[PDB]
Amino acid sequence: PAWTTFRVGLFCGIFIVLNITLVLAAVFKLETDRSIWPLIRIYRGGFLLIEFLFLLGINTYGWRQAGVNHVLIFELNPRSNLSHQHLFEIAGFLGILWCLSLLACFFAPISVIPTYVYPLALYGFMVFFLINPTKTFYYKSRFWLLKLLFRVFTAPFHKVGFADFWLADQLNSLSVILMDLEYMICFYSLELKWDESKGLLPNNSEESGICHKYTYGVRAIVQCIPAWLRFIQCLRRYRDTKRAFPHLVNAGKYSTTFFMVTFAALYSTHKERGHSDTMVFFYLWIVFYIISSCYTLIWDLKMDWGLFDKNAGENTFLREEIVYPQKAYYYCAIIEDVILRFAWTIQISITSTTLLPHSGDIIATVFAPLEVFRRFVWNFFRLENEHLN
Amino acid sequence: PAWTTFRVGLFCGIFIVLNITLVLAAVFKLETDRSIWPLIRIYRGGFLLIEFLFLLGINTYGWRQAGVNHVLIFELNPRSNLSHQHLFEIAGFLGILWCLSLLACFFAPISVIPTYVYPLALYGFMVFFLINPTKTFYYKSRFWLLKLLFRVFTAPFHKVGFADFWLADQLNSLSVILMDLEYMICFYSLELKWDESKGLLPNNSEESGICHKYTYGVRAIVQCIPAWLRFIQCLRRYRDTKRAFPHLVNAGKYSTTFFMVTFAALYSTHKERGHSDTMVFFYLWIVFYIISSCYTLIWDLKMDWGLFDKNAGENTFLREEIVYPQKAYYYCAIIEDVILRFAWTIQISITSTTLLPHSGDIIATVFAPLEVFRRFVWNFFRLENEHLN
Repeated sequence: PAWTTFRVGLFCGIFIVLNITLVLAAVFKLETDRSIWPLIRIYRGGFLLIEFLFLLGINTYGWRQAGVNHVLIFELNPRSNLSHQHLFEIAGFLGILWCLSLLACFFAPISVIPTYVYPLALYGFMVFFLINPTKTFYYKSRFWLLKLLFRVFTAPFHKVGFADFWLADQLNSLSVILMDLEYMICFYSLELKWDESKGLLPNNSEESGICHKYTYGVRAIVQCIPAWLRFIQCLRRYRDTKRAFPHLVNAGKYSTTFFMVTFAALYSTHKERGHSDTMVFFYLWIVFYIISSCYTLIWDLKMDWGLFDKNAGENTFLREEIVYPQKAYYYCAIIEDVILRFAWTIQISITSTTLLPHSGDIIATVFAPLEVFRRFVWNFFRLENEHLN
Repeated sequence: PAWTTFRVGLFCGIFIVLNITLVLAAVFKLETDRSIWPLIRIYRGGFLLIEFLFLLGINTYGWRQAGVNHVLIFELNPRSNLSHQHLFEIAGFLGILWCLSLLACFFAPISVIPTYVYPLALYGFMVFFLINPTKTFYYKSRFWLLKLLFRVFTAPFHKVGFADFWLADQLNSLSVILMDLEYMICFYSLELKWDESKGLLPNNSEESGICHKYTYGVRAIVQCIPAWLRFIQCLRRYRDTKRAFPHLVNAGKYSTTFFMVTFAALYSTHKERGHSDTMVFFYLWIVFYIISSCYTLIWDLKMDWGLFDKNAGENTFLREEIVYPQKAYYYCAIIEDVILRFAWTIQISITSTTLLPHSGDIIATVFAPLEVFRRFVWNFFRLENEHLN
């Protein structure tokens, strides 16, 4: 309707000006010697979610105006569905909270409320928005999201539909949200002593932010818990359907991530700690890593997209399939996937094992909004196939 | 359409955040000893226009959803008219320029561009938006506005329709725009010497901002030029129609303003300058002023609104007329007109003759966005009558 589109504009406009204010405050009110990297590592876990939901608004727009008819296969109410403006304005509104909380971290108010609470105000109000019991703030759709999350986070005993699989593949590109929540727990165990001045943005002494209980231990577990839940979900689909080719090949592309991060974590804890003879010892686990990324890339480009098949494919479109529901321009980007799958797998190796600590908050902070854009491309070119198949 | 409503939201959101930034910069980046009053007296002539156009968006909304059918009597194309969102987003966009220019006056950029140009950038880009020759930025409607302004500012030889009269009555509440343009000419003749530091916001020495050529002279002419053009326009309607009661009574309510400001200006220049014996000498010209304001108020409440007539009026609505097109709530406010007509006439006496120089930039700056709201109420309760009569 007109009010929802007006709220889309209102939240996008407030988001644009507060983003410009964020850039201007980061440039002309830069910190003297305090580390900005804990602030980036906490607020990245909100920025990626908001960018995911804004790109999901573009995703629902693309499915709406291409004959995808996503309400048939998501198992939704076709009379009362969620249009793309509703996702746009939810993404905008959460962006307003994110920008206001980060401006509160920059421009600190009076000394009664220190600067550390504002990230908890951000994430707590996002959760309180999510589990609002009976209010009108998306009662129908968000409780479907909560039941979906309950069925996804408990992978056994629940038969997977499509929306279960779809959002379990959405956690595959939003693993950094769980990483940043775990880092927020680690940082607030590090700096619960308030001093009433700076909870966030500590001094140039990092106070051992890389040291914790079970170094490269449970951090890899919080890393791999989306890949693990999607692996067990695909195994439950194997227990139900008992069809080999769409399942065990699909289970392999997350078992590869489960192996790769674990082997890179043992590399990371056997490089700094213990015998540092691993110059050729884990050189095989970068060729295995290359195979484990090309495996997911070929799976991403051949069967969930169906994107080039010489078996009953149209001759003049080697790029695309036999029949395509997207229009002629905005082509089926194999390039934006062949680069950003590599970017995602470099990043997922970097921001968990901390191979490069000097670049662990720049490479990850650049490549994670690019891997969200890769997942944005994935949504178009997977639901051009699920409607067809 | 959806894109225009999205732009309404976008411009309203950017306007809201830049307004909050304006308040925060005026509070926490307050001037030490520099006078803020030239800055207020220049930017009030943009703020009143933008508030007028935003309230005109609410006006077209009110005429659209009450059966007014304003396209019949404005002599417009009913297939291609201007909806209320278009006025909302034009008002929003000009608000974006106004807030950006005033933030440029607060947060000054580098020394190549001084702070004085930004008001000329504001008003020059507003004019360049207005007289855009062939671009798509409202080609159809704004050239109708330009031909309307050419027919209004040249009152003889042009037969008045309704839109001519309507916008000539819109200059009756936007006289402060002409005052602030004249003050901008006076201030830039005062401070054309740049010094590359502060064109706007001079030091506590005002450098004789009340002294000019023909003190209380041509300033009263620029004051009374909307009332004068509406007076001659009503006289041309008397030359055409030759009907006495809707015309000479209508001519009287602007001849009263033409007399009142002139007599108050001679009071102002015979109080500070010359013999200051006018303690009872012009005391009759505040009772005459009271009669000259009640004359316009009774004209505003009896015949252009028709708002209470015991001759063939409905019995249970003493507040309203026999048949009313607005719905039951949001009543026909005689109170918001009986107060704000007085507020407008206090203000129009203050900001031209400068009776109270210490309150000449606070009383005027408060009461002029209230007189624009009075004109906003006038638009509803005049076009509830012109459709009926």
